[PDB]
Amino acid sequence: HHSGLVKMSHPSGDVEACMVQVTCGSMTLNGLWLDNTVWCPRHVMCPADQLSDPNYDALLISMTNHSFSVQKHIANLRVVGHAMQGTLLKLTVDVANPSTPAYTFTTVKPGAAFSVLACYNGRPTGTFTVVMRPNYTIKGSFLCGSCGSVGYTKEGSVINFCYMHQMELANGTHTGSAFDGTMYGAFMDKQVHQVQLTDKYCSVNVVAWLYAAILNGCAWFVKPNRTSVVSFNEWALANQFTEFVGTQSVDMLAVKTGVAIEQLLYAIQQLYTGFQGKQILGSTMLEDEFTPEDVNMQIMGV
Amino acid sequence: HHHSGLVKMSHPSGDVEACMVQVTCGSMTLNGLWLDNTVWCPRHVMCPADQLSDPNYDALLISMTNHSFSVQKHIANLRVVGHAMQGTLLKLTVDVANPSTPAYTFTTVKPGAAFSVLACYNGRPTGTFTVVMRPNYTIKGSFLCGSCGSVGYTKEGSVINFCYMHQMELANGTHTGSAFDGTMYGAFMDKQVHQVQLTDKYCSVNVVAWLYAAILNGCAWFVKPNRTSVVSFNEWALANQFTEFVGTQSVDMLAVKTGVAIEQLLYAIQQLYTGFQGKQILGSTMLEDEFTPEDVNMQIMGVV
Repeated sequence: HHSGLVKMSHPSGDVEACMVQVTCGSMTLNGLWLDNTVWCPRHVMCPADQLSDPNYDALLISMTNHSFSVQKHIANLRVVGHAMQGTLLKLTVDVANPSTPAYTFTTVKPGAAFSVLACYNGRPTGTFTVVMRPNYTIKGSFLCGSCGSVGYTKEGSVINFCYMHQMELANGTHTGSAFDGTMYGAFMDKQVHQVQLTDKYCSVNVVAWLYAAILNGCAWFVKPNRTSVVSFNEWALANQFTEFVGTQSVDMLAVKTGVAIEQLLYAIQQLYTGFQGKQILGSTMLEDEFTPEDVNMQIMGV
Repeated sequence: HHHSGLVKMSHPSGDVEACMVQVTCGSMTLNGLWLDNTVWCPRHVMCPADQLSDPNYDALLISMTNHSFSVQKHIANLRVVGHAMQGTLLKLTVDVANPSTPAYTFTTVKPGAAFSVLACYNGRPTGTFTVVMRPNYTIKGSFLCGSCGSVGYTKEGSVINFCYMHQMELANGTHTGSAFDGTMYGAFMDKQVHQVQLTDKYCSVNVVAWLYAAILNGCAWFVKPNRTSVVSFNEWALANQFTEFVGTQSVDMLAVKTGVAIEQLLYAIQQLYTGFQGKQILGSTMLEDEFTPEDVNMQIMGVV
């Protein structure tokens, strides 16, 4: 009955050690302390007065190092330099973080899972995992004061920082910056209504989920009928799906269950219409929030 | 806010990551929890796979010395200087106090309560997730060979409350484990035999919490003036696979905020149980009982 799939996050300790509070005038949000740098969203510079069409150039010029105050709650640090990269501030502080993990910066693509460490006032408060949606939003849990919370993946013991929280959209979803300063989805870090694109289903994750179903023996939807890749991709452009792209991870799944991608691409075309009275893993709808990697690791332990 | 703002949220695991160690005895190897000068681990680490059903724990313990247990940290070796059994756990004494022990308590959790799990293998933490202790005293986890001794916990202020140490998987794929007083949740036995769990039920108080989250999101089509009292609901619950509803201060805060009374939602549950008749609540077509009142207060209302 129970598949052994849960929404699984990375242990957050390495990232907890890097969170600080950043304060500038009257805004206070979270920042990420790596080596001698503190990253935080540039809208810390902006009075609540004027959070639409903020003039970030003039705000920055307006600033000095004494403007910014960095506290470490979970020491206090002196800012001695400040620059702006896209929608992020790069603050230079006098002490290096002694607990900086090995890390890289990366940009996540639609379909990919990452962990988030939600923080308020520099204090870590919860962790959860999201999938970057095809419209470059995430379905998170963020309240006033959460900006600067960060999202990351792990390769080995290396942390790959991929997200810093910036805002909530009209429909309740969220977006943020990559650490190159760019906002996922081209969204503006200005407090104005903005058009979210239509969401789509993450095909490879649906495929990974059906493989999960088969590994748990629930395989009724498996018919010998097969559908090609480039055709399925034809069908998906009109039916709110994304391109399918195999990966070694998907391939491992095909091989332990001896059910080929293409049987499942066929199954999805049938299942998009309805489960037709049946359940798959206790759901009546397709599930696109589990990756091939999630399923390999949780069910088979790679 | 077509997105609810509700996700499966765990506590930050850093505090607990620094207490995980690997414990080995003969060739069975699993995880333990290092707090000050004590290391807690499941007692079936003492057991050889051959003898893993019908094992003689009182005797295995006798056959051990302090050198029989090797304890190692990765996230050094530790010297065990005493050993003892406490229900289904071992309490080992080591000669170094964990320099990163958090403030902690040992509190057994009740059905409906949520806790965070730090899944670990060979003493290395690999993932974290949250679960609800089900009414049949199982949890719906993700655990594989090697995960035993993985721990579940809550946080209250500075204080971690350790509430679970993982022991086993059941026939239906769910899991159970010990509280740190040594008892097993659900009376299950640390023997490798097929054991059948009792029937599961809906956690009434959590379904209420979740219907308050719906109202807070503007989804209130299911709210009517009609009401069912807690007594009447609890009578109906016994017959319809629901737990007894017990109110708390956390539920009450949701009722104050929304203006919708607990008893209106108990009535709604009686109606919604038989089907949503084509509607959805927060994108679901069935009742959701995995979110607690505390969950909803914190995630939607920023309340602790």
